[PDB]
Amino acid sequence: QPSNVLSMAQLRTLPLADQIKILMKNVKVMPFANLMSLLGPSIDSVAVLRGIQKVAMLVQGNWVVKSDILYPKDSSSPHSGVPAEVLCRGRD
Amino acid sequence: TPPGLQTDCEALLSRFQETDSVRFEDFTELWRNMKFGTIFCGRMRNLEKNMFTKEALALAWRYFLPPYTFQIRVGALYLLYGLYNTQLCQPKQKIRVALKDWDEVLKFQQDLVNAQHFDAAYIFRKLRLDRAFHFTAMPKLLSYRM
Amino acid sequence: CVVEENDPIFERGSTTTYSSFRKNYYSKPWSNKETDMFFLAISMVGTDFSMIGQLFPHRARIEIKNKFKREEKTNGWRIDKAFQEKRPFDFDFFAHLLQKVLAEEEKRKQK
Amino acid sequence: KLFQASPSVPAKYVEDKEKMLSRTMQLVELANETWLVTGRHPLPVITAATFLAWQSLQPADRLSCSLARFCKLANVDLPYPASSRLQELLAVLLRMAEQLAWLRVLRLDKRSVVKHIGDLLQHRQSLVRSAFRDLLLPPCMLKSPKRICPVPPVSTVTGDENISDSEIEQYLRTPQEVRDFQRAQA
Amino acid sequence: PYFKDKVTGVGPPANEDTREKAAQGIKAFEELLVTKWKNWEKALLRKSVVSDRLQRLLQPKLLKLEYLHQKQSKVSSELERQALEKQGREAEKEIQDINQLPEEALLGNRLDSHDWEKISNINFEGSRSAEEIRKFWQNSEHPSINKQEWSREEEERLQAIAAAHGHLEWQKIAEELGTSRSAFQCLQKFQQHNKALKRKEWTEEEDRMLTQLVQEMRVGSHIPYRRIVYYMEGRDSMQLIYRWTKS
Amino acid sequence: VSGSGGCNFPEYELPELNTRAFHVGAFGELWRGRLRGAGDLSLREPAADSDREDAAVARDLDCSLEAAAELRAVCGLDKLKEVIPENTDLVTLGVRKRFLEHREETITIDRACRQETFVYEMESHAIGKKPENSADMIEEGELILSVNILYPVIFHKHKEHKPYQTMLVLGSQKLTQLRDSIRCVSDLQIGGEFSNTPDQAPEHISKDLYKSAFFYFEGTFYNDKRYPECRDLSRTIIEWSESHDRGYGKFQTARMEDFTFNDLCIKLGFPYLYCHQGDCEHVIVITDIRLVHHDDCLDRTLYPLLIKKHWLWTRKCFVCKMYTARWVTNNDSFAPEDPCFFCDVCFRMLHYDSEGNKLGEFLAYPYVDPGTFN
Repeated sequence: QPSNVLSMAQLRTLPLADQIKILMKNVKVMPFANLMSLLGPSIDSVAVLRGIQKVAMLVQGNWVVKSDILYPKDSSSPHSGVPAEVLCRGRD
Repeated sequence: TPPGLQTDCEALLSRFQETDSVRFEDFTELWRNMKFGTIFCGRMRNLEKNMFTKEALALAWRYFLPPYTFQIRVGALYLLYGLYNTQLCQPKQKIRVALKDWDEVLKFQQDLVNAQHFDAAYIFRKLRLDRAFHFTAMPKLLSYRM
Repeated sequence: CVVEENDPIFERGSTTTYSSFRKNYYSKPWSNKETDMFFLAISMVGTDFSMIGQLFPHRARIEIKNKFKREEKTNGWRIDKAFQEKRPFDFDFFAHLLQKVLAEEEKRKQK
Repeated sequence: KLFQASPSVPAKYVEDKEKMLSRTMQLVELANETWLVTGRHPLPVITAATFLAWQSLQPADRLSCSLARFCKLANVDLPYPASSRLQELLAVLLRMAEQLAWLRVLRLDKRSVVKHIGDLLQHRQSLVRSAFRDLLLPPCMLKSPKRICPVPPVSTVTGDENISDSEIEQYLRTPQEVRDFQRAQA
Repeated sequence: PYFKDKVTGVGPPANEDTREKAAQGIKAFEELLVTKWKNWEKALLRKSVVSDRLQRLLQPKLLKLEYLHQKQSKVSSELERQALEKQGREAEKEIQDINQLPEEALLGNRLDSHDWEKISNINFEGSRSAEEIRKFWQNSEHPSINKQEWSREEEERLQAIAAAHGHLEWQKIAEELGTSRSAFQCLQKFQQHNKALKRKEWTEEEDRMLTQLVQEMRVGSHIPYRRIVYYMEGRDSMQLIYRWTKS
Repeated sequence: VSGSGGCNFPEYELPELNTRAFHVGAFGELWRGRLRGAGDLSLREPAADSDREDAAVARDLDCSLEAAAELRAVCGLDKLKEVIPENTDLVTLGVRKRFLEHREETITIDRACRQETFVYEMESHAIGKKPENSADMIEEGELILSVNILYPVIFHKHKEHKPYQTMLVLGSQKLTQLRDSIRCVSDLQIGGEFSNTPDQAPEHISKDLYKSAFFYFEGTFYNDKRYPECRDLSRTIIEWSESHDRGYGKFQTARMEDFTFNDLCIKLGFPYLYCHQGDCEHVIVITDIRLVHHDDCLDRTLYPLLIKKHWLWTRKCFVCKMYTARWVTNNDSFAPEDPCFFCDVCFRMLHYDSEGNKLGEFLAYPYVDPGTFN
């Protein structure tokens, strides 16, 4: 012509922001060096930092995905059915 | 369009309609008796005078189109010539022209070459050498916000 | 083959449709002078609607019958006076009055 | 099709199904109890009721929408008397507003009562009761019918057996008229 | 004119950048716009508040009357029917007194609980925000506010009261003024009566800064004195004009 | 993708509204071809003079001085009419005297002509300026395009429409330069909540964060691919346009760093789109296409200097009404209104105590006033 439906090539073909968002939603734990190595050396470190600061937080030097990225506003707990806001508060 | 200047240009063209064909003697007689170079500076705001002369030249060149006899056409063209050569505004306002108007005046030059309306090619060549023509797509400015 | 002769219509919702019950009649009302000349034609002919419809080209015989029934139901004294009065059948002057009525309705449409 | 967001209809026109159906049911019950569906077609009243419900569920964005516009958006053949049914139902709602306290002080109208239609259906029982205290009939009958069914003058004058022959003669067609009719229908 | 060239407005899709702009909080100048209030808008606000209050007061009474009617229609006893009728007439008299109460107390105090979003989306069709309506009703649409202008006996008191308060609080200034007005109007009139703080007197550094401004952002002869004031707090338009125009 | 097949001449389509489709590069090429130019140098004149013009006419068609010697004497200034324009039968002089009287009535000296002086100075800024480097001299015949822009809603929808700035662009230069030269307020706008940390310097402004931007001319989508943080909203746009048979044909997509103004296919007087930051849309109206001249700016470095700039009123601080606002507060109890506005000093002295603690609950954001460029 799960959340891991997109492969590595389909991921790389997406913008840097979407790439970082998907990588965080998938792994939820990854160093900045590992993120840079996975994204590629041709991408700017400042760009990767600006992309990860919006979808992750710093915990003991490592980066952890935000809670709202994993639990959208319309989602709920798959085990108890509580709203996503409570899950986000608990994860925070 | 400039209302009073439109009427003035129409009156001058009506007088040229009764004058001789292309003879510069009658153009000099007109410049003597009525002085079609009536007003350029007077005493008014700088930009007001500038836009006054701008609209004058724009409307004159717009009126200078193909259909008229050898009197009206020549009258309009050399009214423009005089207005540009007696430029009392500090910037020399360029006469606004259309794209195909250049090919039109080229065909007019060809007609003059294969004709004997003397001094017409001369005045037009002097005007060209004076670097007066600035060409566009429309004889005025147009938008969509009106 | 139909060379783009007709246009598709986005009608007939598959959901449902309702009824109309009123299709064609859609009569046209009369006027004062027209009612006057109609009473004149009544006095001149009678109740036979065939001749009335033949002499009235622009109004339908069914409309004439409806008007006559309405007059019989509402204004009986007028029908009685019409049947009392009588006029011999005129053809040329009647056609002249028909042309006059045509001109009058043309002026009305102009207004 | 105001239940699922389709490409044509934006999301603003999309409304809830259950609530709108309940509102339409309340409105059509009010119409049936106020003598609006008796003698008239029911589907125009149903259309007017569902339209009023769709407007009351969000009066803000739908204050300018018209009946024809709603029919075009919903892809439904607009009934002819639906407009008259809507005008009568809105008059009934204005009467209910006048019965109520705060609405009669607000002095609403047939265009501003749509936002309070919902409140009118909260206690419509006593409202309709008082409205009937202070019958719904066609407009052609509520024009002050002073002389209802006027008694016609009984005329049983029969004479002996007939009247005369002058009427027979005036009914019979003259030879002149016969010849004229023959010439005309020749 | 129209500003919808590409997306006419029938199916404009909310894209990723658009939703990110909406979720971040970058509200440049669109929703922060303010439109002057109108007399019919004031009347509508008052009418809506009165109607909401009366409806919230009557709804419990209407439900109680409905319960009494249900008891009447379901209870076949005659001894309790007298008590039921007495209670119904009592509720009727209560409603009558509520309706007879003058239209002066049903407006509520300055700070009372209401449903601002409900009133807005019902009456104002969403044109006026709930917070704007709340503010307009709390400080500009109350019959207890003194519409009389300052009688030259409030500025001298407020210049000391607000000075003692350090401008740190809103309600205390008006409460200490005690003229039954709103702190907004009070501060507005006080700051319109007083003058600027008068930063300094003929500072060469500020003069050269203004010269750099007149050299970088000036066009022709007109000078944007408001642009000049923006980068220099503590000045006033007329004095700055008369001073900078010369020397 | 090749350009739309059409004649270079801009044939009209609507009366006094706009012309039909045409190319820009071929337009300029034919424009330069149909004449010789070599006149944009200002070398007319600062001795043998008759023989030079004699040789010139010898190459011309007349090769004689019979008519020239008389016409050059006739067309002089010593025989031309300072003096009061009166004592002659005229028409426009009546309107002139009426305007003079109306001026003497209320207009005082020579002033109150703000926009007039603005236009004067913005036109003089491009008169005979030479480039710093010799390699930056604009070649003769370069296409100059005038392009009005309508970004903002904050103006007079009543006054015939005069919303926003107008730019000049060079043909041979890239569209990315115009993109970066458009002075949008949304680029300076900054997002984020800073009520608890008011002294924190706002970092990563919208200009740096939302690098997504794309032009739209005659169904052609030019998306900027210069930075690795630019998304593609044209993807969703095409998805919407193709998900239903709405009558819109297939649209082409291209890069903004590979297509210049010459390669464009535009219609003078027709509105095109420039959409960035998701919803920040500018209506682009390319009005005039003209060649370079010695009186215009001959420096390629500063051509996009605007010929027109719209005045904008700054939002003043609601508290003092003496300084321009810099912060916008929502859900603030101490604020008089909901869409409120404060300046630095007023915000500090109102929303914070003597030590700087946040007095009361509210939501404060950096209010970038629209009047920041001028």
